Amino acid sequence: MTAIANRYEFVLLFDVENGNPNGDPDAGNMPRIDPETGHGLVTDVCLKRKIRNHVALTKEGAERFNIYIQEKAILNETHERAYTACDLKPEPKKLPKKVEDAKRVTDWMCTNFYDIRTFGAVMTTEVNCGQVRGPVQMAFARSVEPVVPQEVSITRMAVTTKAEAEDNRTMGRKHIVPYGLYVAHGFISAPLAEKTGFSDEDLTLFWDALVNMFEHDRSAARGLMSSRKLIVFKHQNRLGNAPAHKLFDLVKVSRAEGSSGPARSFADYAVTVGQAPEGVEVKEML
Amino acid sequence: MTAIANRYEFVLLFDVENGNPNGDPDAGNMPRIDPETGHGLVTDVCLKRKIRNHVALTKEGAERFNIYIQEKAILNETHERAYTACDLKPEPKKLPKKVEDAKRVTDWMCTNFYDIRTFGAVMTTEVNCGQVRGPVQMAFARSVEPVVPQEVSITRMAVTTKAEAEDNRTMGRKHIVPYGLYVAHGFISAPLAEKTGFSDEDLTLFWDALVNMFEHDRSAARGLMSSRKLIVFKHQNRLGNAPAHKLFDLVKVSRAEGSSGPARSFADYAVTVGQAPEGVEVKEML
Amino acid sequence: LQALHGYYQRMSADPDAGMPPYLCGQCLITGERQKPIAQLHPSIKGGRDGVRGAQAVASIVSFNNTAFESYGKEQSINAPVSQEAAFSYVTALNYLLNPSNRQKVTIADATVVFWAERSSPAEDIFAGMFDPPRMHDLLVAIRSGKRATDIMPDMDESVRFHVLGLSPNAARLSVRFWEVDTVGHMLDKVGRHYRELEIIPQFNNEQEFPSLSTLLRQTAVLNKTENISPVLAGGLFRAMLTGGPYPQSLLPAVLGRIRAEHARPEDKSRYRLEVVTYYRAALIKAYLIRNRKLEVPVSLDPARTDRPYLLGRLFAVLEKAQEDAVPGANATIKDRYLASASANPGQVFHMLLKNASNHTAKLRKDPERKAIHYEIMMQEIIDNISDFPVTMSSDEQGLFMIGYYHQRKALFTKK
Amino acid sequence: VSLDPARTDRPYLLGRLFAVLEKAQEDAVPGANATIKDRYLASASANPGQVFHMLLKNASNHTAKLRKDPERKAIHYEIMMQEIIDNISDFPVTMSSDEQGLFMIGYYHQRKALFTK
Repeated sequence: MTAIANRYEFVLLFDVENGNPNGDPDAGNMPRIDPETGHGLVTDVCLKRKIRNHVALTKEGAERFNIYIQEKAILNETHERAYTACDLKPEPKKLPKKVEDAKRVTDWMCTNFYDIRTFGAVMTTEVNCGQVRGPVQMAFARSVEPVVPQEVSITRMAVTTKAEAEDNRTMGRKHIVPYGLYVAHGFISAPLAEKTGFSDEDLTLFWDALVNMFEHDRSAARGLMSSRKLIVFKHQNRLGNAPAHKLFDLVKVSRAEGSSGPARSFADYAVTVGQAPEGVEVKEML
Repeated sequence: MTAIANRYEFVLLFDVENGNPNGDPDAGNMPRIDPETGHGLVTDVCLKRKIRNHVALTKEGAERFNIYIQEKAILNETHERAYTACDLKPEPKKLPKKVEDAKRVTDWMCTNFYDIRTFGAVMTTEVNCGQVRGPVQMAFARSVEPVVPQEVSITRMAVTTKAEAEDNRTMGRKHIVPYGLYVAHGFISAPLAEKTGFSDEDLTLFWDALVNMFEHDRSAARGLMSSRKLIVFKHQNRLGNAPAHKLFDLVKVSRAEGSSGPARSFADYAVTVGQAPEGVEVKEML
Repeated sequence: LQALHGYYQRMSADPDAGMPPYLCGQCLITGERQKPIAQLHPSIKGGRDGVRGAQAVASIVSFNNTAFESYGKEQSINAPVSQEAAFSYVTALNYLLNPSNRQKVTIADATVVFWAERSSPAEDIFAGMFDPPRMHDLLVAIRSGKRATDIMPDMDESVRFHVLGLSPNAARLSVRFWEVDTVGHMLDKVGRHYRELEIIPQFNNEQEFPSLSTLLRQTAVLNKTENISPVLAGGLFRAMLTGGPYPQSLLPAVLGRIRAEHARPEDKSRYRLEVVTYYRAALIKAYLIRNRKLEVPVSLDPARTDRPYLLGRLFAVLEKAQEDAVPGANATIKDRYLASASANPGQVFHMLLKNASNHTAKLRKDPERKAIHYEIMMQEIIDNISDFPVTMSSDEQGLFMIGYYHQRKALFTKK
Repeated sequence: VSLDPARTDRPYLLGRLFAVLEKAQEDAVPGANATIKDRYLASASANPGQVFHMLLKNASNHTAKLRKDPERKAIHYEIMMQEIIDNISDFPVTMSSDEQGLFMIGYYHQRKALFTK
């Protein structure tokens, strides 16, 4: 199915208020930080999770838009399903010794599962269908300024267990960030897309998912989060016309005039974008 | 394919950000480091593989532009093909002798395969095809400053194998480098090229490969990598006019005086190039 | 080589191990004059039965190529010996190599053989006692220090004893070491060797008198019988029975192994294999004795008070925390940081500590709150220290592993 | 105790300060979940200049809490706080991996000293 025919780069901006963006599973549950500088961090996996969630919510099982039932499933079953769906006998550790059917036990997947088509997966597992690299990649998110995590205390009415020692019966903790602004980078590759069929409609759906990611994510601990900006660079041929690092440098963020010590709103910042070389097309209004 | 008629040397610089440049097979999968000093390390092998990949990508298997050290290949079949294309059949595994037409099977392999033509290959395996050296060499890459690798703990909401023994999440981990800057050296020799036909077109291709190799390399674990500088020294005759170490001393890297704390961007450093002796001429690609 | 000829003469008069079959110059081996000179010698048994790894047919003396010939003389004429001498010489050797008779052993690259100048029980004793599988009462006697006659007065300590080690290459044969000492002296030195090696066992099933072949294997890339450096096999064997220094190359070899190691779930051992094994600790201790003239204890010494030894202890404890925190652990700091920390402490220990906090913290929230016992110990250790050193020399890098092994055992003794 | 009360090395001083703070807090609020260490060890090391000024707020509150009671140790702590801080000209922005290690040392020596009767 017709793949894209250009390379893409993009930049995303978002912020938080009185929330925990992503809990560190080793450091109690505190927000992730740079040990050297205090800058905050967000794992890409988180973002991908969010995107998958949004796609599942919005499409609701439409054909070729399955999500690999990523929640609490036994993954190896789908591989043998690909084998059996391809009419191939499931092979635990190895792919079929037949190139076409070997790749089919994956092409069945690609046809069915959107997230496989987009990010790829490891499939050399105890039921072997191979490997995929994924046409879309993202890096870590980094805050523009240091952050200072805070902790608060909680009472409780009641007791869960047989606490017969026998008011305010229990303590509890919360971890929050007063404010912070984040940045991210991403890439898209056409040669890999040709290998899976990632097409234009999928790209449009991806843009929409990026714009509307946070709206359906409200939770107790989450606080308030939203996206602010999105800039897309589109080269004019299958292989780009400029280095990536040069493009990302065209975007710059700095304090507004009214610095006033601690930052507490988006208003505190100024954002500007330069002008791109001839071979690159810049669209930012997204 | 005429051989080149001058000696060359060059230096390369490149970055990394929130990535693992090369995993160590023994140290779990931490980045490679010098245990005594904390400096980082990169194997030339990696670079070579990258180059091969790029070439493959760009050229798409045009005549004289195949690559030999190729994904899951059985190597002695290519030797037997070279023997057969030279109208001859091989000796047994002992092969203390040369092959029955050393010139033609070697030239057959030299002609068709680019990377052999460039690097050489050990090829006195059980199907003999002779042995090659290769005119192009490069050494290890070492970080200018000590690095502080760190580990990241992450989850998965699904399990692979039906033996759940409990339906539950799964833990994992990652390894990253906050930031680092690397340096590398290389050489090219005319007399060797004379023996292989390494031609100027190859050299231009080579330069291009060096400039852009990273751009097609994005993956989950890689993060963001890019090349920053490239200086090339050209001698005025078939044999050099100055010792190598003298030339490498003309390039100096130091931190910008204004920066403080751990480095986080290429702007933290300053790079300077001196004046070469009369017998050499300096040019900058990027 | 007089030895072989005399050996054959000794017993050729006896009804076994000797058979009667068989220009002019000076016979070298006997020194006699005007006797016929052999042009070529009878062959030597190769293969598994003979010298392991050799060609079917092997020889000691050969002059096939021109580069090997001198003063314009050809073939075996380069080394004159009488026909009978060559026959007896070869015969004796051949006899010895026979596995049927208890006088042969194999060590890594090389096959070793031995005999006594006169008939004596020594031959019997040595075969097993140099590389263990009366048995060990005479071993504790020589390790203690008392003389052999004490346990077995019959032993004429004045009897001569021979040892020879060979290794092959193609059809040609080589010599690695040779020794001629007397009984008395010989096992005295073996006793000394055992003293130095002494370490508390980590598990009840372990060897007490470790076999030399056991120890060498431990240095191998993958614990394989091959991959053993032929030079260390020769060096350690000569250092054992001569009583001289161990080869300088030994220590960095060991440390390399410890750096390169990682756990092997693939081997499906119940325990995740220790990096500092029982054996490896022993080798390190011995080296510091002869070579470095240090003092090191058999067991944990709580009063040692040395920065290298202290830091080894510290690393042990803080590891224990991890283990408790995460039962059935994925990987441990042992698998990654142990090389860095022992070479370059001031660059790594800072962060190590920080991590430890979280482990402690989690152990403190749950029941079984003796994070507390570990927390005290840390404090105690720390007090003795002033500053973290930036780098440590190799001699400093043995002591760290000894402090670690002793302290880790100390904790196993609890659980 | 191995504590050297005249070192005057900034990270060492900082570590001692930390330890004293912890002890104060501990005394203030018996039966607490955890320690100051547990919550803020990381941050402190990471960014000394941003956290110490917040810690000193709570310190005061604790001291206030304490002093009103017959257990007027807490005056004794405050004097130490005076002495320690006295020697410091400004807070660092960042610390090397090396002085991080030093930082730790100071902490420990002081900790043991406080626990002495």
